[PDB]
Amino acid sequence: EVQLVQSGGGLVQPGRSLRLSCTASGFTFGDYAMSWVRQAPGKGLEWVGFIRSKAYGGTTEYAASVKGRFTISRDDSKSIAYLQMNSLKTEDTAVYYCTRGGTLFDYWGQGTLVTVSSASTKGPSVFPLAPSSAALGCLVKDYFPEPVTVSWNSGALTSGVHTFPAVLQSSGLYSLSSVVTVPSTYICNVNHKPSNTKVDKKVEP
Amino acid sequence: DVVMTQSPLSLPVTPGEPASISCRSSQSLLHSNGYNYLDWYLQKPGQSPQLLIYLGSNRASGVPDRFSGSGSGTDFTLKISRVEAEDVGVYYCMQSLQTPRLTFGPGTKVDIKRTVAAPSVFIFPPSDEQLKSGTASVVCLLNNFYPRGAKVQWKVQSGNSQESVTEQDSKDSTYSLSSTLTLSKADYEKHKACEVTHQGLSSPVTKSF
Amino acid sequence: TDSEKVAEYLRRATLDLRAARQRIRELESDPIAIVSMACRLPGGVN
Amino acid sequence: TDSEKVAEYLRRATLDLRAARQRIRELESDPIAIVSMACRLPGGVNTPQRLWELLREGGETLSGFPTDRGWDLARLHHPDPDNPGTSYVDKGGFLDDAAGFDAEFFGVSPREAAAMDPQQRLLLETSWELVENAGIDPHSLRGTATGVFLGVAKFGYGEDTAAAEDVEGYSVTGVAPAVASGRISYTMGLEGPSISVDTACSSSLVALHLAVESLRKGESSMAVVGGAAVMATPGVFVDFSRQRALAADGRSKAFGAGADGFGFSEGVTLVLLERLSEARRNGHEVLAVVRGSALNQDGASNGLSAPSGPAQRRVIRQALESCGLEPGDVDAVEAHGTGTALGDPIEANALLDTYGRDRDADRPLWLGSVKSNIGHTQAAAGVTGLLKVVLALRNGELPATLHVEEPTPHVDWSSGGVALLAGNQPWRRGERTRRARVSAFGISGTNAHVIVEEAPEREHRETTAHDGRPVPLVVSARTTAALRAQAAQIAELLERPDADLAGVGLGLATTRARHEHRAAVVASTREEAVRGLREIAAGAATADAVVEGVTEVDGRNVVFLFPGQGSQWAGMGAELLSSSPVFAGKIRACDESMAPMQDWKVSDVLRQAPGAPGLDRVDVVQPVLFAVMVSLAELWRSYGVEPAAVVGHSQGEIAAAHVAGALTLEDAAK
Amino acid sequence: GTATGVFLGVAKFGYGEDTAAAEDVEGYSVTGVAPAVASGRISYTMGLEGPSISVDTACSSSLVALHLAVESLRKGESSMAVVGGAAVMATPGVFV
Repeated sequence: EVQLVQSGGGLVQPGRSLRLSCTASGFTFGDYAMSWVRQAPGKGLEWVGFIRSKAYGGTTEYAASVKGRFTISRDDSKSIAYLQMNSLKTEDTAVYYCTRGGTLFDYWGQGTLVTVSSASTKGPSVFPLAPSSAALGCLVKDYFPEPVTVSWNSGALTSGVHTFPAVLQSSGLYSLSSVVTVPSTYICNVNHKPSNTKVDKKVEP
Repeated sequence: DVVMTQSPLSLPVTPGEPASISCRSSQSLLHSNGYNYLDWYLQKPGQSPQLLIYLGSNRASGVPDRFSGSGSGTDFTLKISRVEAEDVGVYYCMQSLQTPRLTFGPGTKVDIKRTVAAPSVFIFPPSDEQLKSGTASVVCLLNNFYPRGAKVQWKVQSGNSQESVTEQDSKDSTYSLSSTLTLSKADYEKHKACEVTHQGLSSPVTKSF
Repeated sequence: TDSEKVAEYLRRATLDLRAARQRIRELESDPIAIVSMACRLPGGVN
Repeated sequence: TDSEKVAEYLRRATLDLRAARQRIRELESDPIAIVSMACRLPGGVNTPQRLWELLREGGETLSGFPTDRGWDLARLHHPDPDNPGTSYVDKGGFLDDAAGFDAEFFGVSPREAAAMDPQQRLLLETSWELVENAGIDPHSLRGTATGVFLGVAKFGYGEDTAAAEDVEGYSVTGVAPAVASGRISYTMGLEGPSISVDTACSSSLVALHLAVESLRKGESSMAVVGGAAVMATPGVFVDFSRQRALAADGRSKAFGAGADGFGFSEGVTLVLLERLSEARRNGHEVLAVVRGSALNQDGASNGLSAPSGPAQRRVIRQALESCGLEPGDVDAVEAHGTGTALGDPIEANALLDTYGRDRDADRPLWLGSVKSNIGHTQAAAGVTGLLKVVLALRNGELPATLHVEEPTPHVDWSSGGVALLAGNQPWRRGERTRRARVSAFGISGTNAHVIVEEAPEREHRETTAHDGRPVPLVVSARTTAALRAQAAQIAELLERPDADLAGVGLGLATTRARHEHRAAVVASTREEAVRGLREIAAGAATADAVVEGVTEVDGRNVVFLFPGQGSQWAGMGAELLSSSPVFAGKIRACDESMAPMQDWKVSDVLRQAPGAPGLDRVDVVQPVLFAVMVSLAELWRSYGVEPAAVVGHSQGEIAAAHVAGALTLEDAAK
Repeated sequence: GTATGVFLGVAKFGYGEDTAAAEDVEGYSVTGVAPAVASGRISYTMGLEGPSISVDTACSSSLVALHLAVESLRKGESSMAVVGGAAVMATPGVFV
């Protein structure tokens, strides 16, 4: 159907500003109200605010936790919706969707994932995992930012591998594990691209 | 003020059955001009949500025919005719009697139903070179289990157990569990035990190092 | 504002109603284009 | 607020989006009800009930070659499949009466009737019986948009001899295959499209699909769908004797270990189709409902006349998807098993790859074929399967299949998803709808599959309702011999202790046409009607209740004559005030209007109760006669006798002015 | 393999039916003169996968086939339609 195009994600420092941008193609932007929904891991959808279309005023409404911290603007001549954020906090690393309509959330955009971070970039530290219980793997710890790629036998062994999402701990750095299963030489190759490092660590079977 | 609405949290249904979801509100939820003040929603895992039902009576354009909706008063039903492969995701029930609302709804998670499965447990202690580095880390991996419900506890702890649960599959719904327990050298020297309780098992299995 | 709620539902009825009526027109009154023609006729006309 | 210009438009947008998706469903997926069916089949079978009886016996319709068709049976048969011009088969199913026709009934001269392909005449007779079987007066279809879709091909009639001198050209429209439906539409008066298709023995289902398309679009009201195949030359037998495609014994062994050829037969079959909503709006009878249909082509194969598997699977899936169903809402499937050593395994394997695939285990799917009972019809096979399905649904049983004592070893039968019918299986109605399907795979390539279902829940237990009041039975026919034939038929119908007299009278009065020669019997009891019909069929009319005659003009101009005074008698209509309400009501209204001006009641004088004057004084005789005549005129008009003029002799002009409306009852009493 | 329909108007005029049939065991003298093979043969030699119908309407067959093709295309069971007719004499009988 109609297309909502969204942009404005990236890396942020806790306590500064950032503005999104959402354009609309296929329908008249000057007749619909616009709502904003944030999505962060460990929680569901959350309405954060909405703005009214013209011929009905220009009143804007926000949530309790963001009233006085965020603002929403629009331009119907060039037909964009803007979300401007001041004094961002580290718990708002999220993907933002723009929804057509104030109450009937009829349409949802593709969204952009924007994150506020206090830690700098860092190379990973891959440690072997010796079985002391068949399965064997390696742990990628204390790296920044996403993503990282893990391979076994330079892309030869692809069966039985169980990579895991990098859950953010309480510190601010990422850590995941990659474990394969083999009944009973064995190395895992971890590539961190934005820091340009490639480690090949052998794991004891 | 805002009428409370709810729904069952999870309901794995095998394809080929007339599945159903309910939305039991606290107070009457109806529309004078329309029929009912209710709107059903859907979101597949990994993309933008979508609208399914509005007034709880209409069927949205672009969504398949097997979807429908009925009910009144405080009880509503989202009567699905058949279940297919791409039906997995999360369902939401929203009310529009007064705005802005605050009972957004946790949502019902729908996936593929399979028989009970038991996890294989593997406890991996830190490596010797990792011990030389100066930071310890054990992992308690659970493999090939279904459904969810296995919560791990360290009895050797609290507030530092990050779980990396495998994503919702679409072939046989076979999850794998992993935990990240970080330790220091002075912290490892004194902790030198992951316990699992699952309905696939019968007793809480404890693995030590 | 009871205009806003009852108007936004009438713009999601103007959409679906157009889609349904337009599908009806496709069902019953779709024009059929002619692509090519061939003939063998008397008098050497082929 | 709502402004009732934005919230009042909402109520008329959300109630149009609903007459649109629903209108869409009406456009594409409207089920088509079946109203009635007729058939001429070999072996003396000329009624669907005899067909069902023959099917439950597991009988045979295999006979010898006809002798009265002019064939040369001593220079034709040869036990060797060589020496062309000869045939090595001596069996085959044939009609018992293929050269019979009622020329004078349809208005056809003897020479034109002698110049017809017998297929057209049999189609005419079968169409007339089909129309009369639905409880529909055949003269009420004149001018209505009813389609005629047929499957018929030429077999060779009178084309070997020199054409006779008919200047009017009776030898082209008789043997042409495009007149088989136009002649029906001309002699019956239908006003709808008429098409005679060719699909190489899948013509009947193609015509059915076209009829479903036409009915769903909305350009037709009813459809007469069928096929015909009546041989006139033995050529087919000779030709297929050269290819060694015919069975040695002439029996079609469907899905049996030993099938070595097919066997042909003759037959004409027709069905009547109508939309279900219009079928139950008008109050017709519903036998089954066609849900969906699918057509395709065999395509590029290893031969022009060779079957293929993926085409059959694809057409099966198209037939399943076009109506919104899935493989598994099935009780039995009608297959096209002709006894083909090569096509039977292919069709069976196609059936186990969709229907017996991963199927429920507490029954297999029943597989049967009708060609093992009557043989190959080669033009009306699909509609014959449709009749078999309709009979099984109506009578609640699945007939068995012959020559399946053990199955052929080329079909993988161990899956358990498809099992052959080796006996009569109960098919009573229960929690689940009972559906089944017919499959016709033509030789030119076009393959078809149709899905039949049961008729919705309905009540028909109201036929048995009789009163002690007199019943008129009226019969009519084009000839006197037909008049006694129909009279004998009705007399032998009224013999059994469960034949309702009122129902028979209503059916004769409403569901039958009116012809030139007419007769009528008014009977109060049952043996009286029996005796009246006895006399009518006996060729005489001597009793009191029998009145018969002949008419040549189909409608009259009624003139009411009111005589003067001098035709009275004590006790006029003494019971009519008790048996007929219109007479009493008119008398009674006249009585109130006459009450202020006399002290006596008209009904009191009519009924001879004590305390009323006699009928010897003129001042009481005249008003009584006035009331009796006006009540009788109103009673006459209550039965559909609309007058055009009124005449009065001496004092009946007052009543004539009353009936004509030139006066009222008021000044009339005055 | 594509779903293309073949709708035709054709009738028999008499070919080789006055002489005695030759000995072709494979049966080449039935599918050649039959009016139901005029479209099946096209669908077989060209590979089309759609419905093939050869109607009879007594010189209005071409427009009837065109109407059926329009119906089929609008419903959606076919992609393309080859609609036409043929009339080639072999005996002077019509003139006589």
